[PDB]
Amino acid sequence: NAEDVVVTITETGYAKRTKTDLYRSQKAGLKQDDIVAHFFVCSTHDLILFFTTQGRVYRAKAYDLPEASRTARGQHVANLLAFQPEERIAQVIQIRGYTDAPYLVLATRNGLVKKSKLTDFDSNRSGGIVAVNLRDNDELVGAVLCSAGDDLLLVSANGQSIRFSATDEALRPMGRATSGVQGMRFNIDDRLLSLNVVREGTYLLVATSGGYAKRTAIEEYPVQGRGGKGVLTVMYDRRRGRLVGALIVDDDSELYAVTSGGGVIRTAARQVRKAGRQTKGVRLMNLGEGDTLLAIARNA
Ligand SMILES: [Ca+2]
Repeated sequence: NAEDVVVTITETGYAKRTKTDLYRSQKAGLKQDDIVAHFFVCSTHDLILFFTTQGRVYRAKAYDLPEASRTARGQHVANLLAFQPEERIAQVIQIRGYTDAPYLVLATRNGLVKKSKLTDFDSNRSGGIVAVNLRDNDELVGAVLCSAGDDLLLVSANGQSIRFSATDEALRPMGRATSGVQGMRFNIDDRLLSLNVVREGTYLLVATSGGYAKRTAIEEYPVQGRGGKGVLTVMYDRRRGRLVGALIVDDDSELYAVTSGGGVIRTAARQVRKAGRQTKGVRLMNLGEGDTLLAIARNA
């Protein structure tokens, strides 16, 4: 019954598993409908944690996802997990068990953060468990596994960034039902775009709605105290637009740039100009004149 599988969840919200041998076996212009938001290799009997925008976490075994192969869509996650109305996926984390890392750290749209012991989430309660108490106009945006020795990076849509060390002193572990503490401070005009764990030798790739992208080595993000305004990670220009993509990449990463007009461009991280934190980005190759960028996705 226990098999190795590839789990795929589309950006459109459909989930399936595929036996790894069949997946490999099943190896045209790219279509937005086929963009995969979450992809990993695991056991049928591993757990998948679905963190929602409303700050809940629903768990499922990988075998709870339907078998379908590479062409078929699978089941929509909101039906499979019985999400509340309007509830959407914010992040998905696959685990072998609740000791995979010491902590889960969550980050909210309005810049709040919280560390909780991962074992606090080991509950068979159905219908979703609260992972963070949100104010009425907040949403959960990020969730990562980490240890007290890690640094975290928060990036906002307007291009602020803050890096701080997730020590016990900086971020005391809190219960699931509690509210977050301030992670980055910004006004109503800004909102958090991404949360990531700092890893040596990687880059933060940012991209604006106007199609301008760059990647900056992670070592150029300065460590600061939690809760500040942070530092800029883009040279802002009215015409170039706000950020649409905040993500960590390495030299070998492959990405999909989702454009206006229903388009998708294959963009390797090696095509994206390595530059400084506040150096202007470079227009993505194969972006048509007048076309804009909606998102940056990963390619397996
Ligand atoms: Ca294309």
